[PDB]
Amino acid sequence: NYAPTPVDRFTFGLWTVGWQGRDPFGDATRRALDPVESVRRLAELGAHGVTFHDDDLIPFGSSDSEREEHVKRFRQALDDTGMKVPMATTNLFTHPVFKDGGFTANDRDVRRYALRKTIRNIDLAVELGAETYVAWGGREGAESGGAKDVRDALDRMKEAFDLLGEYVTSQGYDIRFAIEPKPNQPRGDILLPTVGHALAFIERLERPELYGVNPEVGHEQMAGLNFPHGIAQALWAGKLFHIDLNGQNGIKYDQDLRFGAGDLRAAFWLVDLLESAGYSGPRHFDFKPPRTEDFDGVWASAAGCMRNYLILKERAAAFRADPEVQEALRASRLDELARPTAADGLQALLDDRSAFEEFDVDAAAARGMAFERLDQLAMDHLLGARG
Amino acid sequence: NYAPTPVDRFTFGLWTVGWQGRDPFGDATRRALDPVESVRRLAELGAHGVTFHDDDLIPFGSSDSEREEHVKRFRQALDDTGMKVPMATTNLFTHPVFKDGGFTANDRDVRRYALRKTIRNIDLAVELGAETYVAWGGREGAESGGAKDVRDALDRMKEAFDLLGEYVTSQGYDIRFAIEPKPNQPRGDILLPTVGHALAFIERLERPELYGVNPEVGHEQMAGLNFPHGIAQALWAGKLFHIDLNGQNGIKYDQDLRFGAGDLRAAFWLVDLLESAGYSGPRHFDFKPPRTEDFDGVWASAAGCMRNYLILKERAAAFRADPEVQEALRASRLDELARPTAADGLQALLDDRSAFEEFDVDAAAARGMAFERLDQLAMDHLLGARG
Amino acid sequence: NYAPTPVDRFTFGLWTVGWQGRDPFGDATRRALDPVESVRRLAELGAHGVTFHDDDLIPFGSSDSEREEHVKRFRQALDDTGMKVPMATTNLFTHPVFKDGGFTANDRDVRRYALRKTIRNIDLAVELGAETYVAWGGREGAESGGAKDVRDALDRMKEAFDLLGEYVTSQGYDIRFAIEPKPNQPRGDILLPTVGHALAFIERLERPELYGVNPEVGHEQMAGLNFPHGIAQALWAGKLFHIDLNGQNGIKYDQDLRFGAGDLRAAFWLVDLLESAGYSGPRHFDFKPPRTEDFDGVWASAAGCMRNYLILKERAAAFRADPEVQEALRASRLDELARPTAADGLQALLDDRSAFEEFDVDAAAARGMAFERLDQLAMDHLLGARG
Amino acid sequence: NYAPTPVDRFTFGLWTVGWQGRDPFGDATRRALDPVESVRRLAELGAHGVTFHDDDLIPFGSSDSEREEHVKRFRQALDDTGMKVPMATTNLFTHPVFKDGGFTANDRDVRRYALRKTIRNIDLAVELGAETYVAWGGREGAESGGAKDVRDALDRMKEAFDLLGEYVTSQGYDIRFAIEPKPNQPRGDILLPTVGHALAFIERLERPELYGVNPEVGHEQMAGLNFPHGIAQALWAGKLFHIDLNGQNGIKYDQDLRFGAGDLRAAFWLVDLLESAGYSGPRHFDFKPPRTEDFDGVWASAAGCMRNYLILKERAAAFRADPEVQEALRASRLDELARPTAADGLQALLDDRSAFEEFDVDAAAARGMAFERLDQLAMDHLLGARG
Ligand SMILES: [Mg+2]
Ligand SMILES: [Mg+2]
Ligand SMILES: [Mg+2]
Ligand SMILES: [Mg+2]
Ligand SMILES: [Mn+2]
Ligand SMILES: [Mn+2]
Ligand SMILES: [Mn+2]
Ligand SMILES: [Mn+2]
Ligand SMILES: [Mn+2]
Ligand SMILES: [Mn+2]
Ligand SMILES: [Mn+2]
Ligand SMILES: [Mn+2]
Ligand code: NA
Ligand code: NA
Ligand code: NA
Ligand code: NA
Ligand code: NA
Ligand code: NA
Ligand code: NA
Ligand code: NA
Repeated sequence: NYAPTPVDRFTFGLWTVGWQGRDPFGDATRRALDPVESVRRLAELGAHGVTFHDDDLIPFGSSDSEREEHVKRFRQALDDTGMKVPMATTNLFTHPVFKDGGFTANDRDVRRYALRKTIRNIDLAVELGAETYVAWGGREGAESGGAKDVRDALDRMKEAFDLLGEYVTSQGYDIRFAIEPKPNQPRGDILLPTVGHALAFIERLERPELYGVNPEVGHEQMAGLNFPHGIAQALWAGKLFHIDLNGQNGIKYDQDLRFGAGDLRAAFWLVDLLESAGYSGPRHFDFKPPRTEDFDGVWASAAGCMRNYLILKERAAAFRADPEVQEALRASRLDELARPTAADGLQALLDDRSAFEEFDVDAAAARGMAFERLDQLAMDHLLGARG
Repeated sequence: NYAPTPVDRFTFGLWTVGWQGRDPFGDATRRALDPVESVRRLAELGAHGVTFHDDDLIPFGSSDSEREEHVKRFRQALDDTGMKVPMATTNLFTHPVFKDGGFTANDRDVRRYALRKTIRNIDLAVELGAETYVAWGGREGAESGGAKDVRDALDRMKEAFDLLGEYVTSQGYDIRFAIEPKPNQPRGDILLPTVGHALAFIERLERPELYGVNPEVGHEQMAGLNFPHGIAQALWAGKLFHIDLNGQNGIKYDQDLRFGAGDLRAAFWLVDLLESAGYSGPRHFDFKPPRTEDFDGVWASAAGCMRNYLILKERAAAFRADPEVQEALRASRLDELARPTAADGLQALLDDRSAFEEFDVDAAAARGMAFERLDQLAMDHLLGARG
Repeated sequence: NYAPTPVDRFTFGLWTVGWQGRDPFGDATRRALDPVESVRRLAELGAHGVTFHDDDLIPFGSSDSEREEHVKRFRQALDDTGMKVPMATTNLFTHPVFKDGGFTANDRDVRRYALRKTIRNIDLAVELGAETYVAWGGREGAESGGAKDVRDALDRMKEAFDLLGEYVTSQGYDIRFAIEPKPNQPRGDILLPTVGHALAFIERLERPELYGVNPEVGHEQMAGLNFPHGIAQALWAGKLFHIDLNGQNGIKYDQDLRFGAGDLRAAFWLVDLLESAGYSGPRHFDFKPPRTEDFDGVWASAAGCMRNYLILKERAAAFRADPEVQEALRASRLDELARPTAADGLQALLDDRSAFEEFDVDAAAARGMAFERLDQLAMDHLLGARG
Repeated sequence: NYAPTPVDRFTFGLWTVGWQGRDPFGDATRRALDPVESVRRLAELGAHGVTFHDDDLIPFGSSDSEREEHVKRFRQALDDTGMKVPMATTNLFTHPVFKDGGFTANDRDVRRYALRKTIRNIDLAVELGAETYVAWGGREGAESGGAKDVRDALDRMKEAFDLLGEYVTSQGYDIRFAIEPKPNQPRGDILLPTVGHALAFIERLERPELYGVNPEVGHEQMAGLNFPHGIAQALWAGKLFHIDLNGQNGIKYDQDLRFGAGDLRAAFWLVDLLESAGYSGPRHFDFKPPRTEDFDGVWASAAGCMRNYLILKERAAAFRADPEVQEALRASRLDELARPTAADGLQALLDDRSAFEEFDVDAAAARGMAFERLDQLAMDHLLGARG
């Protein structure tokens, strides 16, 4: 039961199942995986595709001949399995040169290098068929207040993204960018810390249509925010170009638990929203099998990501299709929420005594919302305990 | 020392010093204050002005004659003291009718009433000379996932703000709106939970120039965010129309401590930013003297808000003016951060071997940022411990 | 399905279903309930009993004749329904006199009054058959560092609890005390902020056997802690005298959501632990139907507390009884965790080359824990998705 | 000004200034330091001593001859500088063998090895003159609920600490143990997550007098707790055997900022408490110079730890010595808090009409606490802004 299919579009970063287990306090617990191995094993589990940072696929500093051979082997694995590459990204965070940032490093020479490193990988992403190019600016930020003038850093961040937009336009590429917010870690505070901040920033770019967000479940939860609500705002803005699925237990370091772990009810409401809205992008997992696990546990954890999505999809669909739930939604006036407040227009509203002088505030206030019964129907559906 | 002056533009809500001390677990500890008393006492402390919700100035449900008398007495107090009213707002949160929201209540009749209540108070705000009209949507949100379709709620929130913009335009008013984010409390999650989300929303309004943000120190800190960074993004966007100053100890219920309490170093960096950027708006305190205090403690707490701002202003100015700090800022390349990455343009960057093939990444990575010495100069300046 | 029974021992505070909906920003949305009404309605839902603060049952300041009549009516309702009263507590937080504390108020006269108020209610609790007397010191703490010397406050807190222990011993009562930790709210920081701090404090009382903890799900989660882990430590110490069940979404104000809401997987692991350990005390709900609800929603929310406990009990029992789970627990070495490390004794351990010189650390490190497969079996059992 | 002296007893872990800068997302930015270098540089800054994990001083897996040479070189550096070694600890977290724990690993063979590794290093600590042996169980815990039975793990943790106590007793050593709590990171939840939980656990050991706590500023703040309050409880219990000083910005990953950074006012109240209580132990810094820094920044950051302690010591002493503050403390009844509630005894309290029938609750409730004026005097003293 709960078998992944190609139409599910489940994807995984090479760096997810390939995470060797090094953490702030501990050495690696697993050997490095050849990307070819990961492609073949993920395909066997029913995944649709993989994603990569440049330096996951091509060791940093590789010669041109080494780069060609790494890509050739990877493409053979994709061809052997039918796996796709819908998204790629740049590693602008691991190498010491990026310790104060890539696009917003105080040193101008580093900013220029970061752009050139990204541009090289955009070309490769396009060659591999990627539709989306993610940017997670994990080193953009500060540990102290004097170190980073945020207005100047935002100017540099806009300049960088504008140059990348000019680049893809000039090459006729169809790829689009997706900015991944995170509030902190590894910097004390990261620039563009939430979906909202990233959405706002995009509106000030020269070609805003080329940019959207890549929100990650656990990152919004590191600020204690409601991830489904943030996804709703991104969908409302037309900017949900990609998504990173995982689990997180609240306000901690970025745990990258398998999807469904962490906040299970938020996972339910997320799946309900994505499916109801008809989100058509990859269901991408940015997760880490815990370092306690051997490779059998790696593949079990990856399989669990997909399984949990599919269970939640079933339960959310059953919730929405249940005539008792539909009745409860009407009892709670969800239908009214979807109607305009004043399609009659401002003057009619100003002239409407039923909206002021003749509005019975105490009668209105007496009406219960019936939200608790609705939420218990949702719980019963999630748990398969209807009756 | 540290005496407030009119040019400081310190303002206070009537509901701040007037808070009677009722909390989720406790009854009021102080009697209600007449707004006239608060105006006169705040003026004696050196405040510039006050702000109000409709229902702070005019008891809810007042007749027209009662409304006139309350406003007349208030205006006499303002005239007697020289106090100004730069901002006003609507209470769309206390009355039970607003239990599921004002502008985004599921019930359409409530949404219409909320708009009419706001419009009536915009007229009064203009009559009192207010330049800014704040909206804190404290009841907009949910405790459960099925209760609120966030895309529909954002449609209703946009409709409401668009109608208000049409209203002020039609009346020829110069007032502008400032949306106040908060992540949670009193709703389990509040819509537009951070500065970023509010900035993004504004960009989708029909007349975006009429709307900005009113960020509150403690509200961003309830999501664990860096308040100075968020203010920098608002300034970068041209949207810092007003600000609420207070203190908060991290991720808790909204404490509304006096300004300078809570995160003292964030208060320092905030003042540094506001002064450096030339922010010209009110320095408004949205705070609550703790319920442990009698009225002498109320006025001490209000005086402390202003005193702490002025101490921090002095220390931040001394930091920025110190030639040793200026040298440290250059050592940390803050000057380079402010220079364009690639004013030479995209093609020149692509052709520049110094940005890629000839970039010595290991030499760059070896350069220290010297951020710790800079931050210790900042600490020494804050504490008055230079030497 | 999932029908409560008397052996379930589900109990509710009068103040839970009786919460009128006043919050930091909003007036009451529901009328006050007569305790008699609550007893009868809860009995109809299958509850076992209720609990009370003194001032929930007897209005503060009541005369002796008024007190007798309130108790008489309540006892008739208990007799009419078969409902029990297993626990009672004192309100040492609502009245303004307690603004700086009860037992740890700086004012000595207030500390003495708090003790006398508690002692009067202990007598009533015993008359009603209560086995446990809870103390939640919600006003014990501070908003500022100079206001409360914590060593002195702990001396006063110990003195108070020691006097109460002397009192019950002198009267021959069998009741025992349960201290309820909370980290903050309504004070900026509350003394004894977690289960651990309360357990440690108890060990320093004169008669430690008379005192245990009353942990509350949401309170430990307000510090981001693992509630099942804290309950395990309380059980390990022999100190889980009572428990408060509810839901919470992380690090926020105390939400008091119905049990099962908030962190659903933590609710699952809690029920698993309580049932596995054979906890025999009340399953008490300290929750608040949201103020959006009318009385039908109040009773739906209360019913949901019990329903969710019973669903989780079923799923946890099925998890533990599943031979595949039992095999997975052995694969993960949970059996070894339960065996002594060195029952052979210290000298044998020191002499055992297999523990040092001949321990193959790399072979040990290569063994996977298989925790992810175990956790996915747990997820499948919780969701009723085995297959 | 603010020059460290030997009587200040400032100490640093080898792993602090020696941190190479590897984080969850980034490679090392600094070369490894020879411990001899660190001893000499710290001595030049005015430090009193260093501390070490076994594997900081002796590379893991060293032969006996290699171990002797590493210790000999280290001791020469200590002799050359006058530096002391007051504390040592075991690394039971870096090596992959410890991925599920040391003392509470599910695998019994790992638990036995962890004990033998610790015992070997206790012998070395004693040879170097250490008075305290710290244990930070960073791998004790879980990412999932089924992986770790916490009651069984606490049994194993008690068994381990009891064996270590038997060991030191049998060898006649004067060293004592200090358990270092942390709530999470690197495990999803860590056992003994706070000062309170560790204090409670110690009370159940066979020889409780041999064990205390080593609280760390940032670790308690990762649960949003008040670090000065927790230190007060440890002092009240007689269990503050050692302390780790650093800075933290709230509920995040463990930042290990220099002391004084992070929550500056909590640092002030901590120093006030340690000095007022006469804490006589090391002022030990467990911090990490940010990876942005070169070695000059490492030493600047270490110097800043000591400087900030000394500034705060001066300001706290001036606060306590100021006759205006002493008057404010009396106005706030801090003197009464330190007096017994009922030295007259229980029967006298029960017979005292002034404690109940004749207690004027409304007159008591009207008295203000004057805490805001007291706290503003504290702020003025911290900032050197008295006047
Ligand atoms: Mg619709
Ligand atoms: Mg500039
Ligand atoms: Mg057992
Ligand atoms: Mg004393
Ligand atoms: Mn992540
Ligand atoms: Mn991601
Ligand atoms: Mn606030
Ligand atoms: Mn505000
Ligand atoms: Mn609670
Ligand atoms: Mn409770
Ligand atoms: Mn730490
Ligand atoms: Mn430490
Ligand atoms: Na700039
Ligand atoms: Na979209
Ligand atoms: Na709509
Ligand atoms: Na602006
Ligand atoms: Na005392
Ligand atoms: Na127990
Ligand atoms: Na055991
Ligand atoms: Na001590």
